[PDB]
Formats: sequence, C-alpha cells, structure tokens
Amino acid sequence: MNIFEMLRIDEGLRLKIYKDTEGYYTIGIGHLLTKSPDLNAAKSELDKAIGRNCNGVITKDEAEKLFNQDVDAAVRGILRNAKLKPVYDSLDAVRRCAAINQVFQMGETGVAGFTNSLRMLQQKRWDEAAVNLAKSRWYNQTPDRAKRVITTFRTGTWDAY
Ligand SMILES: CCB1C=CC=CN1
Ligand SMILES: [Cl-]
Repeated sequence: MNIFEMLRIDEGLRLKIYKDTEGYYTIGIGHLLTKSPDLNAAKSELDKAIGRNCNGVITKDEAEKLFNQDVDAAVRGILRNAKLKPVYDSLDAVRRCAAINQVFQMGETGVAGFTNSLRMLQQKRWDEAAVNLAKSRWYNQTPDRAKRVITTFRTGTWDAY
C-alpha cells in the first residue's frame, strides 16, 4: 500500500463526469471539477484541466495524470500550511498517508476545524485522536471511508485497506 493505492480505493475511477458524495461534478479519481450546479461550467473546467475539448469524457491515462497532480498538490499544500506541516512532519509514513487522504477529500481549507485532533495526533495519543476525529461532519457524512482513514491514524498500519 501507498497513497495512490489508498486513494484509488477510496475515490474509485470513473471516466465520465459524475457527481461526488456532496453532489459536485467530478471526474477520474476524485478530481473535483467545480461546485457549480452548471454541467457546462464543469465541462469547461475539464477541458481546461486536460488541454483539449473532452465533451465530458477522459481516458484512464488522463485520469491518472490528474490524480498525480492532485496528490502532489495535496502534499505540497500540507507543507505550505503552518498549522499542518508540524503535525505532518511528526507522523510516520503510513499515518502521513492518512493525512494526505483527508486533505485530498476535504481540502486544506476544510480541515480548519480539526485543531484538537491535530494536537492529539502530534502528541501521539492515537486512541484519543481517533475518538476526536469521528466527532465530525466528515465522519457522519462518509463513515465507512472516514473509519478507514481513522483506523490508519490510530494504528499506523494498512489493516483497514
Ligand atoms: C487534517 C489533515 B491532516 C494534516 C496533517 C496531519 C494530520 N492530518
Ligand atoms: Cl459530532
């Protein structure tokens, strides 16, 4: 296991525009296109992202290219966030994957509400952190995926995958 295999499990692969768990137009491996309800706006974002007129459909190679870009942007964003970087750098490699997964799903400006979880993780109080992480809209809206990510934070193993 690694971050690519982990997110591939959690996000799936679809080659035509679809709506994600929040109702937002998405393609590929969890590549969010727009929060706009206008499919034409999503199609324009897709064409801009791929560099050609896609008419709402991409290839597997194109999906994997967007995925590589999105994972890299997620990690770099963590490193450029003064609240997230110290916690991320304190973690082992498996738990770092759980952190990337969470930012990939919720956006770096969507983890803002996780101050107390972040402190418990940096303290390595793993069971307490796991309890705190589940007291969240994140967990309640996507409980089976959140349970996998939290088990990864709790144990530092890939047992949930
Ligand atoms: C909330 C995402 B996250 C970022 C760094 C460390 C742990 N989790
Ligand atoms: Cl709650």
